Amino acid sequence: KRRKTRKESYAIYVYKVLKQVHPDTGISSKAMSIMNSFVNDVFERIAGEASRLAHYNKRSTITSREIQTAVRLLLPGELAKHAVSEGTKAVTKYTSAK
Amino acid sequence: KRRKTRKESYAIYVYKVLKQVHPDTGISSKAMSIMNSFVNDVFERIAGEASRLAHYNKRSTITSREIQTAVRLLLPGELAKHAVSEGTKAVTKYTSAK
Amino acid sequence: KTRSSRAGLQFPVGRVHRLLRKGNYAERVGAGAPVYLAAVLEYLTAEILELAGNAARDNKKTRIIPRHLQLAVRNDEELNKLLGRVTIAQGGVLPNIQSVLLP
Amino acid sequence: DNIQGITKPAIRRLARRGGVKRISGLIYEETRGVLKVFLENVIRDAVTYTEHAKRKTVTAMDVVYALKRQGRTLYGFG
Amino acid sequence: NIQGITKPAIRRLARRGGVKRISGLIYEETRGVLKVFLENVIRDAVTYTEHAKRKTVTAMDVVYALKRQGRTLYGFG
Amino acid sequence: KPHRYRPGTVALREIRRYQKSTELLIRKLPFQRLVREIAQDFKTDLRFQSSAVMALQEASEAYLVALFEDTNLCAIHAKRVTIMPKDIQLARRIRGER
Amino acid sequence: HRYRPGTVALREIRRYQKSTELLIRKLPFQRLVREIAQDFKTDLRFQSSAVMALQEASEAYLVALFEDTNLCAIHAKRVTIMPKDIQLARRIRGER
DNA sequence: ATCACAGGATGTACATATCTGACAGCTGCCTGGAGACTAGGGAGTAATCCCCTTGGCGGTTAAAAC
DNA sequence: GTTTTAACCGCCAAGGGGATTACTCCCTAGTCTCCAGGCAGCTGTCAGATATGTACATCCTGTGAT
Repeated sequence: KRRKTRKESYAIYVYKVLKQVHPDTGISSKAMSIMNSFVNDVFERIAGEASRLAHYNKRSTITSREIQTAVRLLLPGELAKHAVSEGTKAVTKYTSAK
Repeated sequence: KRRKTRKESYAIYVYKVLKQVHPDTGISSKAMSIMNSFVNDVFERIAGEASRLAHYNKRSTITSREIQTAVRLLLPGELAKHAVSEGTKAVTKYTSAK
Repeated sequence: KTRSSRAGLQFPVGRVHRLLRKGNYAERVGAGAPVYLAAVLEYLTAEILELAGNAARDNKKTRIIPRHLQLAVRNDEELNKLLGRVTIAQGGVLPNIQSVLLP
Repeated sequence: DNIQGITKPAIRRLARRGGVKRISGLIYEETRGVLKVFLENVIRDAVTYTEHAKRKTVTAMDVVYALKRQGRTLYGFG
Repeated sequence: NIQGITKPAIRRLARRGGVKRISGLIYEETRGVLKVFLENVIRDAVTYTEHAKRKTVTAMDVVYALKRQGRTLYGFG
Repeated sequence: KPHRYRPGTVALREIRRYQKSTELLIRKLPFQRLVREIAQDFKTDLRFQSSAVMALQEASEAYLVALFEDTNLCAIHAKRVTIMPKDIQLARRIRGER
Repeated sequence: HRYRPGTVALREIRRYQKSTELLIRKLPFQRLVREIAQDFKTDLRFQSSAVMALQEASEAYLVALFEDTNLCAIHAKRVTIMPKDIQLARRIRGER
């Protein structure tokens, strides 16, 4: 009768990224749930690190610099530098557009 | 003649508690710093556990029962039950007063 | 026009911004912070999905299953370090047999 | 007396997945005790989470939160 | 400067740990382990300092670096 | 003379089979009964979702497999190929659970 | 007069478990910290308290590692710690 | 007389055909994200101070090296 | 046990920069309106699970042998 209350997940974005990296490969429901949980966990980790960074520096705003430092502190080695490059590219493009 | 900035610490309250539990006993500066760091760490732990408890239940207010659940989750057994007893007694007395 | 399209990202910048605002992380959230976080999340997802797709193709499968994700995570050194204390359901373990136990 | 439900073949299979080639006969009781302790901790945290929510049903999310609190994050259950 | 952690210092550290007999190859392994641990902690501390736009590594930076690695240290703020 | 594999071929075959597979190795009903019996000591008349029991079983099996890998490493350290309770105790003591 | 091989080891164990002062010399450890930090950022300065905290953390970590290494050595029916004991301890801990 | 093959037995990887149910795509809609403004204070920047970090230097001896 | 050396301590000196204060501006919270991106719901169909028979892979013991 009544539709279930909507529950937001990262399924469609993960599917788009998968189609970008593997046009012919699909994904199962359990794997999609695992990917969604991974995204949530990484988001929580980075956001908590950025919040702690802002608190340590007596700042009231989380900006690109705080997230970038959180990424450098949380991701190991090549993952950190590649994520930094991708994020700086995205921020530069976003500020270049509007 | 530049007065140093105000740095808040739990030193006076720890000293009062020490005089309550041991009247003829002192505490060094390093031990006082260690106790202050312990108080800060436990405060952060309980506050974070209460915050995630509130977020999980989709609540916006940290109440006495959230702190109680955080204490029950974080403390090992008899410590947890005695801390809960002390907290409930303090809350009851505060509510009774005004 | 979505903020994700401006940054050339597939992850939702607006949803990340709302979660940052409503996640009790700071009093204010910057404009570029959700963009940067969405880019990082998209990159990590792309890395894991690429490795999992490689594993699936190596196992003659076209759909990624939890076993492929577990293999991808534990075969990549940095990804294994990032998810060291993470358990993937139905992922199993790697085929590791100690050399002393072999015949 | 449900700890005996974790039979010797189950512990042997778990050891084989862990790479164990030869198992002593006293391993099973120790494994059962360790499993009981671990389940006691996780279930205690899960029941605490459920009681805080004023619920009578232990949910998968409660178990996930309990595992995360103990540094044993689990993926695939929300 | 890793050689500055002399053999008697490692022996003293082992004695505090209850070690009675020490092999001759323990010292290089201990130096390597200490170097790795210090590299990680110092890298995190320098990252914290750089985020603060400071040029002096403070005790709070080291404390935060240790706390991030699950090694909370009391007595320094 | 009936065919008999030597004592250790079948063990290695089992190792390979159970490392290639991903299904749960403990029977579902006994584990559910054990979970309910343990939960009886914390709160009476508790109900359990199926996903909760599945997650508990997954976590328990992962923990037991990791503990058994550590136990095998400890037994190999002692120049043995047989795991013993002392190996498990050493592994749990080094991990920091005892 | 000569003590038997192990009396002085036990005496030192008791002495250093009674004591609480740092066991590594301050200047070599500070030089090692500066050398390690040089690879991360140049012209870095260090507070004295930062180096003291680093020394305390490093010594505590090494003492715990040596305790685990001693336990590993005892497990192998030995009284001498070996590099394989340290490697086993770090592998069980989840560091290598 | 102790050591390579011979061959038998067992298991497992490998085509091949059915079938099914779970995954991928389409649809309706509604709620959350985007556009367009204003207010205000959080933060960027400049000036200053002093303190606390760094550098040096000689003597002692405890500790390191052998 | 003997020989060497640099850690430590006390002292002095210079200045780099951490911390503070003032100012100001522009970036984000807040609000209103609007619309379309994403979510629940169906639904079809093909990827994989399930037999099923078969071709090796491998193990193990007898046995011939240099």
